[PDB]
Amino acid sequence: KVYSRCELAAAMKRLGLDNYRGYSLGNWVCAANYESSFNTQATNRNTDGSTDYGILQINSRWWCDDGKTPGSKNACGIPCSVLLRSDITEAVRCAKRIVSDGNGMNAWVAWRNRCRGTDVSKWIRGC
Amino acid sequence: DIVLTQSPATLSVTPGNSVSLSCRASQSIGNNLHWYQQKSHESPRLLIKYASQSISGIPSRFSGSGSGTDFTLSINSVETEDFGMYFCQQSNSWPYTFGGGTKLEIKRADAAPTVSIFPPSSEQLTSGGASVVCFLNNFYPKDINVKWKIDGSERQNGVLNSWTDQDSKDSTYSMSSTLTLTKDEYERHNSYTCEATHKTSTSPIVKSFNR
Amino acid sequence: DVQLQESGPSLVKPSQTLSLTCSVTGDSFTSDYWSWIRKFPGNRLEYMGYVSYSGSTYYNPSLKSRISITRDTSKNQYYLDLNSVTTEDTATYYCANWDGDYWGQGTLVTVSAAKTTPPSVYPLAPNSMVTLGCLVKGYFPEPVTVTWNSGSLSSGVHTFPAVLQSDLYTLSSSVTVPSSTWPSETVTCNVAHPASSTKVDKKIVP
Ligand SMILES: [Cl-]
Ligand SMILES: [Cl-]
Ligand code: NA
Repeated sequence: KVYSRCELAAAMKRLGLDNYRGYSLGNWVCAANYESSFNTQATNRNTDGSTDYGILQINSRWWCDDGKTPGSKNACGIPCSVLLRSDITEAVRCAKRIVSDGNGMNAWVAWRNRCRGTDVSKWIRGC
Repeated sequence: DIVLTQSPATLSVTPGNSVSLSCRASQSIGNNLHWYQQKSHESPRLLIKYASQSISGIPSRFSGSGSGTDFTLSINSVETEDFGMYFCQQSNSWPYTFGGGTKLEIKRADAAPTVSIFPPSSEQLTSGGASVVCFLNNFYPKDINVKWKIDGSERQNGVLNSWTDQDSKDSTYSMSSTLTLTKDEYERHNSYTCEATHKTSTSPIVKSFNR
Repeated sequence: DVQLQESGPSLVKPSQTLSLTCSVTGDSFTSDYWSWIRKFPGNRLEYMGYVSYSGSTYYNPSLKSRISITRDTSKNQYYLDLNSVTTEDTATYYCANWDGDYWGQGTLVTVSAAKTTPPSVYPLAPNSMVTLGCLVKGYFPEPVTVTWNSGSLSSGVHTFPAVLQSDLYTLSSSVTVPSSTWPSETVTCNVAHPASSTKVDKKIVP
């Protein structure tokens, strides 16, 4: 599934991401735009053998079990396949664990390079 | 710091019936609200996470709903094992915070306390002390008064009281009262009386002894 | 499975540091975040803080720079150091993982200047059932444990919560047995105080 901007915003607010640990809702919408263009079925194979899954491109080296990533960890206790669902519930929940580390949204390179320091309110204009 | 208000502070329930518990948040916490059960002499146990998401191993009869500021934990067909404290907890904002908690007690039919009075041991008197002990065991509903008398005259000072929690088997409460005095002072009087007053009779249950 | 156990002292003097340890089984240690929570009297829960494998911690502001949470990843253990304690830090202390799935047993830490005094144990003697008891007087700190006939009388026992009066604790326990069974068979309570390494049995007799 490919969410529209306001569709994704609504879903994220319902699943508790507006002002989760100081990150206003637009930080998350912006993150999803540049990570995956709002596409829950996005995947990208990294050179080490891991894969980024889902709308927030969560990585199999640490966070989920895809069965084919060497020396990996599954911190979110979920199979990576569940991060390809249209329903974002399990991605949000794993994203919350990630962001609750000291590193914050630095976990997502695309947020750091293109969202951090900008006006993120724009990403929820008119929804 | 987000404040979580749990209403009401206390419920008493007959088994088989249902309850709803409320948790209110002083700001919007989305769905970032979790529910815990804590029985006596135990660790909290997670029942529901993210307002409505179920936990493996937790009976289906526990459910959760709500968002923003108002949240609800439902227990359908309450069982006697369900007695103890229920706490909500938010993970929206640091520091994480807990509600003040709701006590669930089991409701049963009334019972008068079985009362027992005891004089001081020979070994305590030899050491200079003299304690008189009263048990009021296996009563309900918890509310109880105890007066001590030395030859008829009521006493306020020197008393020491202590109450059990609800019993898991029979749902009754029990109290202990201890009147401590000196061996010189104990031996100046003849009669010692443990009077107990409870909801079951307007006449108090009296137990006495002499030296 | 994942299992946690708290360790470290149960009595700490004011102004010293309270140092606890949580030991974790399994392989989850380096993949999870790890927490400390405490319960005060009056069912008041306080989330003290947590640590990630990243090395980053979050601490409750209410603890005012007194708290340190640290990891030893080579030993699957983590630590709580709380400086300059007062009577107000008396509480039951739990370790737990961040999502709340797994918890230790809790350990009651008392913060007090009072000395470790052992218990004086006294017997309580006088339609089918009769009540007896033991008075456990004059001890510090908590806890004491009471059993009857070394555990062989499990039912019909009320062991009441201790009370503190002028820096010493006092507790009583009742037991109810059949009137043909006493005095005929022996009834004997067993009181242990692990802080003073004291163990006393008092047999009840007319
Ligand atoms: Cl785990
Ligand atoms: Cl979680
Ligand atoms: Na993995």
